[PDB]
Parts: sequence; structure tokens; C-alpha cells
Amino acid sequence: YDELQSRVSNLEERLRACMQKLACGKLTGISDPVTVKTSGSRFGSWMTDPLAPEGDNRVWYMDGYHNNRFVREYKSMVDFMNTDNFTSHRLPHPWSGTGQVVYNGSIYFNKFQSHIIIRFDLKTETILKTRSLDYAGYNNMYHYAWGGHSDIDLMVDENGLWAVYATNQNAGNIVISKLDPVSLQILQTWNTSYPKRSAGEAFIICGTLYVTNGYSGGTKVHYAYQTNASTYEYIDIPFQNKYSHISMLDYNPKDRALYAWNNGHQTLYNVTLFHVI
Amino acid sequence: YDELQSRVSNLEERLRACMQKLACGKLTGISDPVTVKTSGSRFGSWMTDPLAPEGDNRVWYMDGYHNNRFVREYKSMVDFMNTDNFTSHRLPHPWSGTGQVVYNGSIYFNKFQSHIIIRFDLKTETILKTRSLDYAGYNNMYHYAWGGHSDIDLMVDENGLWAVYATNQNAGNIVISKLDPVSLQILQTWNTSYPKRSAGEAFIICGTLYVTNGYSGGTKVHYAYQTNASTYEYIDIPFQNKYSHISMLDYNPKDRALYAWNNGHQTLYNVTLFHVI
Ligand SMILES: *[C@@H]1O[C@H](CO)[C@@H](O[C@@H]2O[C@H](CO)[C@@H](O)[C@H](O)[C@H]2NC(C)=O)[C@H](O)[C@H]1NC(C)=O
Ligand SMILES: *[C@@H]1O[C@H](CO)[C@@H](O[C@@H]2O[C@H](CO)[C@@H](O)[C@H](O)[C@H]2NC(C)=O)[C@H](O)[C@H]1NC(C)=O
Ligand SMILES: *[C@@H]1O[C@H](CO)[C@@H](O[C@@H]2O[C@H](CO)[C@@H](O)[C@H](O)[C@H]2NC(C)=O)[C@H](O)[C@H]1NC(C)=O
Ligand SMILES: *[C@@H]1O[C@H](CO)[C@@H](O[C@@H]2O[C@H](CO)[C@@H](O)[C@H](O)[C@H]2NC(C)=O)[C@H](O)[C@H]1NC(C)=O
Ligand SMILES: *[C@@H]1O[C@H](CO)[C@@H](O)[C@H](O)[C@H]1NC(C)=O
Ligand SMILES: [Ca+2]
Ligand SMILES: [Ca+2]
Repeated sequence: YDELQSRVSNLEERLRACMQKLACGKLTGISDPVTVKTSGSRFGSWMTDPLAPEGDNRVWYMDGYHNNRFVREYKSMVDFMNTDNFTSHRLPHPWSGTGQVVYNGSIYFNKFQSHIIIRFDLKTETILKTRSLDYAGYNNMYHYAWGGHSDIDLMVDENGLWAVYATNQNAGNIVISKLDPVSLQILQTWNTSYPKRSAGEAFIICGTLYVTNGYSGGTKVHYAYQTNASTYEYIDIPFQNKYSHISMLDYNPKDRALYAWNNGHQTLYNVTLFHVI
Repeated sequence: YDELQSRVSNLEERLRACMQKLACGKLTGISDPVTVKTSGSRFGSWMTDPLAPEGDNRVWYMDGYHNNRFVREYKSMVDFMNTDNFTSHRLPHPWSGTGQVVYNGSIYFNKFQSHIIIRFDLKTETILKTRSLDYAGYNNMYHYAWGGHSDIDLMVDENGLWAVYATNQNAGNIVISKLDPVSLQILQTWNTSYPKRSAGEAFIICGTLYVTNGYSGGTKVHYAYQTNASTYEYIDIPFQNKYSHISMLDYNPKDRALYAWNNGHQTLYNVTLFHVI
């Protein structure tokens, strides 16, 4: 009775570990952009839920960076590529910038003019947790190169929920934090040496943070930080700013793709991860 | 009863498949040579046992390519690097060239001036199988660039036992074949587009054949053939030929290393493999 349970538990653990080890590597190439829709103002965000059961593919959409509390939900990708019909939901507080994420059926965003991370339910429409990001800048203090109140950037990867911000103690450099997806508590922090005001955008792939150089023109992935080894490396992986302005750029584990907001348009990039043995 | 046994069998199959998919990949670089021993004539063949019981790291040594029938049984690497004591075992027939292999508990070799593959026991000292390679050249008609009656090359990888030869029907190009480790029967054959007489050496990592361009001077991995997709590609992977003339270069999956014979010296290379996800 107990021996077979131990055997199946070991089997599940080994399957999970081996499939996670084969899941990702290091990025080496970014594909050409693919445009889905043209809507909204030049600044905004759009994403999908990674931990969603297959067959939902609900696209969440947000327009504006200063004063907005309306989020759009499209019931399918085909309902977002062509159909202009959506469901509008109202947030208790307006967000700042495009550094919001959707994960585990809830939206993580930043409160207006404050360093407060808020978890909001998109199904029950209620509030659970409103925590404070310890030692983080707000109100265009440590924004990206394009600005627009992007001081806090929330993302997810195969390991969980991460927040990229900057600390006055760490000059103005990029600081990575791993957050509990329930209590929004600090688990582990990595303090890098790349300034956030000269970044423009950043994303995380399964534990490695890739930081862009600029936002318009010759955009390229300039910086890489490995939190497991706590090391850094200057790369030169290039991509293409087709519409000459990038405001949001996030990595979505399930689709293994980079969702991007290109000058008021919704675009996708494809990553090329390699593993060395 | 049956359900848990089926679950255990599925767990074993998935573990084996996932560890084999995480094992090897496309070769990307070769490290500097490491010399272990200096003995014998300029041409010879030394190799280890991939599928061996733990605690049996016995190396196998052979000198000459024409009429020698004595093999050496240095029981340990420390007993081979420094100790000059060995056990000499006789063969029923002398070998041709430096292309032989030691797999599991037997040795596969070629029988004098014939296209005959012989399986010989290194413990019971008898013959179980002696077959003929179909349409394979012999007696210095489809040798390597260095000659020396290396018309048939035998190697092992994570998939099993492979033979590289050449066929009159396929001009003088390299032909790969998968052999049964027990019955020495042809399982599947692959046609490549690289002539064998201009090759010099070849080795298989896992289902991919890498072919060198020369034997003394500027040596590099020049050709690659994927038998799973049956596609060829010309690559440029230099490796350093420290001691001029090379005679044998084979791959060991257990150590994941290239064993080589460089002008009477025994050398080791540690390979680097990468996988794209
Ligand atoms: C995604 O959300 C579900 C639902 O909230 C999480 O399921 C919880 O799992 C924990 C432990 O596995 C249980 O203690 C909770 O009771 C579950 N929730 C409910 C409502 O039953 C799931 O863990 C979340 N995903 C991740 C990665 O945390
Ligand atoms: C966050 O980054 C800051 C910036 O360097 C780190 O602060 C330094 O920490 C070392 C050792 O802890 C001290 O010797 C320095 O005096 C600190 N500098 C300043 C300006 O206070 C901090 O350690 C980092 N946090 C973590 C968890 O690594
Ligand atoms: C390597 O050799 C061992 C034994 O020398 C092989 O083990 C045999 O396995 C089969 C089925 O798995 C049994 O029917 C035999 O009885 C085993 N041999 C002995 C002597 O007991 C092993 O299969 C060989 N490896 C490969 C890949 O074929
Ligand atoms: C390897 O190449 C040889 C020569 O190109 C092939 O032999 C020919 O096979 C075709 C069938 O596809 C016959 O029509 C020809 O008559 C054969 N040529 C000769 C000279 O006999 C051989 O079949 C190839 N092997 C494989 C596995 O594709
Ligand atoms: C190279 O491979 C050999 C094989 O045993 C061993 O010494 C070790 O794994 C490697 N040596 C290095 C990397 O110095
Ligand atoms: Ca981002
Ligand atoms: Ca060889």
C-alpha cells in the first residue's frame, strides 16, 4: 500500500523535474513580430492566463497608463483577432503603467501613485490581498526608458510570480523579487547592476531575466541575469521594433511567446531557447 | 496489482525516454586533447566498455592493423596510465585496421582481408556470431584518408551498435548501418554523400554521424548526417591535432568522450553537445 504510493510519488516527481529541465534553456533568437489586432491608444497592455485550462484562451486587455480602471476580456483568441466584442470589468483602483499580469485566475497590478501590489479576482470580482512592495519606487521614480509610470513590472514564468523594480539602496538598478501568488510576500530578492531608467523593457524566462536596451529604433536584448547562479552577461540578441515604439513586453510560459504592445497594436514574438549538455 | 505494475512500467518507460532525450544533442565544440599513455606503434586502437557492470573500468588496447591478434586487458585507468602490467588475450583471427569495438561483454572486429564481422567473448573466449557485412568493401578499397585497411568502422552510441562502411553501388560514399548486437543482422541502412576515402575518421554521437576531413595537420569535423531525418550538413568544428598523425577516433557515451589514437599516443577529448528547444 505504502510502497506503491511512494513509487508513484517518485514517478510524478521525476516526471515533473525532467519535463521542467527540458522545458527551457537560454534565449538565442527572436522571431519576426506577428500582429493580431489594432485597437486602443499607443500605450497599453494585453496578455493571457498561463494557468488556464485549455479551451479558454481568454485575452485580457488594458488601455492607458495614467487613469483607467476598465479591463476588457475577450472569450477567445478568434474573438480578439477579428471580433470587436468584449466584456468590460471595473477595478477597485486604477493602475499605473503596463506592469500588470494575469496568473492563477487573478490579476496582479499596481495601485495608483503607490508601491502597492493588488490581487484582484476576475471571476468573483472581489479583493483578497493588497501588499506593499518593500523599498520600491513609484510615480515615475524608476520607470523604463519610455517612462509612463512603469516603475513596477509584474511577470510570471515556469517557476512562478516575479516582480522587477528598483531600489534606492541599489542605486537605480534592476531588482528582482519572487512573490507568493497568494500572500504577495517576499520570498527571495536578487539585486543586479543594470539601471532601470535606461532599460526600456524586461522579461523573465524560467529564471533568467532579459533586459532590453531601448524602446524605439535599434531595440535589442542587451542584458541577462541568471538568478540561480546570480551572474550577469551582456548579450546582443536583436529583435525588431516594427511599429517604432514598445510599451509592454512580457514572456508567457504556456505559449512560450513574447506578448508585446507595439505603438497601439498587439504583437507576438517567438523565442528560441537552447540547452547545452 | 496489475494497475500498479502498469504504472511502474509506464514510469520506467517515461524515465528512460526523458533521460535519453536529455542525454545528448548536436555537437558544438571539442576540448583540448588529454594524453593518458605513450606506448605502441603509430597506429592502434584503445577503447573502454560502455555497457559494463560498475567497478569494471577495464580498458582495451590493440596495436597494429595487419596481422596482430593480441589484445590487452589493463584492468583500471590507473592500471593503464602508469602501470605497464596487462593480460594478453589471443584472437582466433587477426583484425584489419583500427576499427573495432568493445560492446557489453564482447568485442566486434573485422576478419583479416574479408568483409566479415566477428563477435568474440572477452570472458569465455569463444565465437558466437561471424557474419558478412552486405556489399561492404575490404582490403584497402574504401579505407579512410590515412589508409591502413580501415574499410569498416564499428561504433556504439545510446541507440546501439553501428557500422560505417562504403558500397560500390553508392559510389565510394559513406554508408551507415544499424547492427543487431546479438545476431549481427542488418536492421536499417542510411546513405550519405561523403566519400570514405577522403574522410579520415568518423564517429556517431547519437544517431548523427560526424565525419572529419583530414588526418594530419588541420583537422576539423567537416560533415554531419542525421539518420533520423536523413539530412546532411557541412559544418566547421575544428579540433586540435597535437601529435600530427591520427589513426582512430571513436565515441564513448558512458564517459561522453572521444577516444583517439594520435601517433602512438592515447588521447581523450571531452565533447560539448547542445539541444535547441
Ligand atoms: C491556481 O489556483 C488554484 C485554485 O485557487 C490553486 O489550487 C489550490 O492548491 C492548494 C495546494 O495545491 C490548495 O491548498 C488550495 O485549496 C487550492 N485552491 C482551491 C480553491 O481549492 C493552485 O495551487 C494555483 N496554482 C498554483 C501554481 O499555485
Ligand atoms: C540589494 O542591493 C544592495 C545594493 O548593493 C545591497 O546592499 C549592500 O549590501 C552589502 C552586503 O549586504 C553591504 O556591504 C553594502 O553596504 C550594501 N550597500 C548599501 C548601499 O546599502 C543589498 O545587499 C542587496 N540585497 C540583497 C538581498 O542582496
Ligand atoms: C548486455 O549483456 C547482458 C548480459 O551479458 C544482457 O542481459 C540479458 O538480458 C536479457 C533480457 O533483458 C536476458 O534474457 C538475458 O538472460 C540477460 N543475459 C544474461 C547473461 O543473463 C543485456 O541485455 C545486454 N544489453 C543489451 C542492451 O542487450
Ligand atoms: C543507396 O544508394 C544506392 C545507389 O544510389 C541505391 O541503389 C539504388 O537503389 C535504387 C532504388 O531506390 C535502384 O533503383 C537502383 O538500381 C540502385 N542502384 C544500384 C547501382 O543498384 C540504394 O538503394 C541506396 N540505399 C538506400 C537505403 O536508399
Ligand atoms: C573529461 O572527461 C574525463 C573522462 O573520465 C574526465 O577526466 C572528466 O570527466 C573530464 N575532465 C575534465 C573536464 O577536466
Ligand atoms: Ca515586461
Ligand atoms: Ca571511428
